[PDB]
Amino acid sequence: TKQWHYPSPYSRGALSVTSIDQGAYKRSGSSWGRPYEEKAGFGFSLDAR
Amino acid sequence: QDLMASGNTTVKATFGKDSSVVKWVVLAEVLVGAVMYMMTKNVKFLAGFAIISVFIAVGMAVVGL
Ligand SMILES: CCOP(=O)(O)OC[C@H](O)CO
Repeated sequence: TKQWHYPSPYSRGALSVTSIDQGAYKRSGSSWGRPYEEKAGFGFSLDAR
Repeated sequence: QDLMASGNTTVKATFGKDSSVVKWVVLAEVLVGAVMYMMTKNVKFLAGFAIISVFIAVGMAVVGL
């Protein structure tokens, strides 16, 4: 308008994952035979989403 | 992780050496091999008195949990 500017919605956000823391276991045983051884496978990685 | 197909030790205690399967397979030979002397009456069915303990050992000790 001509008196005061209305605010607008805004959002970002970030889902960062460091080490895996892988463991060882195985141881051884074986048976067959051969072988075984121781280585531890068992790592089993995880998705960052 | 583990698995959901086992983890109960149920089929191992039922179909194994120290179970009841070894008893139902030892009486089936004498039920028909010791009564076939009527029509045949010949020394022929005598090669099965030693292969019972051998067949049960070459199949159960394959995986062994
Ligand atoms: C001699 C032991 O028995 P078998 O090997 O079953 O004999 C084969 C013929 O049937 C003999 O008649």
